[PDB]
Amino acid sequence: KVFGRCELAAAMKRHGLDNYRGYSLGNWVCAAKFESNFNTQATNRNTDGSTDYGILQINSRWWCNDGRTPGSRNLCNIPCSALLSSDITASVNCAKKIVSDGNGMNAWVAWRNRCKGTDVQAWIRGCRL
Ligand SMILES: [Cl-]
Ligand code: NA
Repeated sequence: KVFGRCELAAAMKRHGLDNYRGYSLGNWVCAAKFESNFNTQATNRNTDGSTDYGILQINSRWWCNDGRTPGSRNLCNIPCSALLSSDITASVNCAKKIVSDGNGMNAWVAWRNRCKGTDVQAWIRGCRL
């Protein structure tokens, strides 16, 4: 599913992302835009053999099981395919675990390079929230 910007904002807000660990809604929408272009079905393979999955591009090295990342962990306790669903619940739940792990949203490379220190509120502007 390819989300609308406001549609996703509303979805994330409902799932308890707004201000989660201090990160305003705009940060999550920004991260999603640049990680996956709001596409739940986005996948990207990394040099190390791991794969990133879904709207927030969560990585199979630590967070989910895809059966093909030797010596990886499954800290979210889910198959990586569950991160590709039209229902963002699994991705949200897992992102909450990642952002609580000490490094905040810095775990998302696109957030750090393209959202951090920017006017992220702009990503939810005009939305009925
Ligand atoms: Cl933080
Ligand atoms: Na894994």
